[PDB]
Amino acid sequence: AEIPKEHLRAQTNVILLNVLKQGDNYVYGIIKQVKEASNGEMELNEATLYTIFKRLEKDGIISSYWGDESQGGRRKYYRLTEIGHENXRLLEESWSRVDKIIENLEANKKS
Amino acid sequence: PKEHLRAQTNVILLNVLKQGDNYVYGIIKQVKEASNGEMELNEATLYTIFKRLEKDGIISSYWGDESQGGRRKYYRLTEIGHENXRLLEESWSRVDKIIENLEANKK
Repeated sequence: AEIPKEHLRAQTNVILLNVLKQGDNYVYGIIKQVKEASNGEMELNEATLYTIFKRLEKDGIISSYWGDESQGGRRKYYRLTEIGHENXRLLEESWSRVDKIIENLEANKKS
Repeated sequence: PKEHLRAQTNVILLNVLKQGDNYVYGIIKQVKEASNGEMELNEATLYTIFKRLEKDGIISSYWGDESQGGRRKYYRLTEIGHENXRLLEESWSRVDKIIENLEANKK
């Protein structure tokens, strides 16, 4: 009927960590880049991001800082911590094993 | 993260039932065999998860043949379940596409 929240949550978390793995980033840019990378199909919800980033920041996975004010407004940047980088590696390793397990489930059914 | 563990377990379980109807120990056995012994799912945990999935219409259950003595509860992926699996594939495929384009556009 619908995508379970645990998958939605995991998908958004995977997207965000890949974005911040590429570089420090801010909410407007993250939303725009993901929108562009999804050919318009994924417009992340701004309130949700502010929500996730405060959690991720309390768990030490990201840190934040203000950009320069030369142009009037300032961006709030987010940075992947060394903890966050280890977390990205753990996700990559574990999903990779899960994909192989599923591949092996099909192969073992061929029997 | 728990949501990833949770999602990972969920997709494994749905894939097992996509391969065929199965019972809790048979699923555990198959996952252990498919992971070279590395993933040994907890029998009480699955039992819990399957009761949730069943109340939510994603799987249904029925009793197996008792010719070898005891009673085994089998589970089947419902039509809702097959559609949920199709939605997971679609949405994760988009995530994979997004990530590939994020690197490609960076260059």
